[PDB]
Amino acid sequence: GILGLVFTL
Amino acid sequence: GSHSMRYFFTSVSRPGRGEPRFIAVGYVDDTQFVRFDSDAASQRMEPRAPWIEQEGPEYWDGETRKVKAHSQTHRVDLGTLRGYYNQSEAGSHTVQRMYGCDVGSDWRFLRGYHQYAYDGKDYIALKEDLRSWTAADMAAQTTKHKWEAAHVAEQLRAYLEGTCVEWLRRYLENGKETLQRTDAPKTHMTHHAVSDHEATLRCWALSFYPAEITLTWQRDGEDQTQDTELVETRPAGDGTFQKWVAVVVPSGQEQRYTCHVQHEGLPKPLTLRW
Amino acid sequence: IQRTPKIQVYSRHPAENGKSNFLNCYVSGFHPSDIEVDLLKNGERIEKVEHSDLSFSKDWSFYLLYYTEFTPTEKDEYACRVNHVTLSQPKIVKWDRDM
Repeated sequence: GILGLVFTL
Repeated sequence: GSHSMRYFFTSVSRPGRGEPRFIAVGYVDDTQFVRFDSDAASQRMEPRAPWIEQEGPEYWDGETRKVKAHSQTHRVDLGTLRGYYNQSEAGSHTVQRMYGCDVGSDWRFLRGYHQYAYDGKDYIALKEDLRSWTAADMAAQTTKHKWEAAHVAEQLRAYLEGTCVEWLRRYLENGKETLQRTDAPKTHMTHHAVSDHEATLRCWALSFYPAEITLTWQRDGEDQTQDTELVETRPAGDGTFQKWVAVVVPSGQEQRYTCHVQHEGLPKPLTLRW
Repeated sequence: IQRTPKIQVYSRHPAENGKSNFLNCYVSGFHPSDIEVDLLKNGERIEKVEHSDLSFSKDWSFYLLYYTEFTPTEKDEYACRVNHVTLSQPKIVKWDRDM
């Protein structure tokens, strides 16, 4: 299962 | 027997028209289990191993929603990076992300990772402690300051040490019949006469799983590297791996040479002779 | 950055003339990801070729596996044709049952 929280660079 | 779960993401900008080409792949050890391709018709996270098809609609909806947010993050990152590097809108660029966790023989947390590349070069990576960042350049240093201020490392550490490990343990159980099985290499030796005085001995390892393996040549019980050729481990296409190692020998001296095979599937290393 | 692809052409199963098998073309160590891969039968492009999902190694370089069903024979010559930005002309690697 993938990460639920993505952050932009 | 150690295990890992890793996800690989690639986004390639398409100058001239539309959103980037986004490809996401998920692995448990050397087995791909999921995929998302933006160019595909479904627009769903898709199954790539039988044992993940056991997951219900809630799993697939959840993975699809998350993977689409990963695609949008990368689309925004490509725009941001273009600005940080002062590049034109004319060229196509690439962002790559890889993250995941390793468990040891006890299936407990061993290592976590979260790294990023721009145009095939390191950009930013979470350090081994999962607390700090390695920013390769000044553009990456700006991302590092932003992520420290927003406590990104702490939220990542929670997934990497926690959630990631729980999914891996679940996948290892559900896919036990293949994931927990080791396929020992099927070995043999071939002989090729180059001339009347020179021969090539080739040592083959076929149908093995995991991909990790060591093939070495010895001459009279001593390691030989001179006059040897070793191909990169390659996929057979049925989920197993292949590799070979060759040695050039004087014709008639083939018996001094032995090939040595090390693999997780072999209790004791194997020795082959012509 | 621009990394040229490494290429291997080989069968999925031990090659036996007259027996059904799979011809593979493994492309690795390349950057950027855009690449043209064709499998050839007697210098002619094979129509129904599938490939694995784009993935990459620790050093960020890409890898892909292209494959199709085939029946090796004595007469038939098999090969893989690769084109990539790093290459001036398409690179042809012939299938050798021994290599």
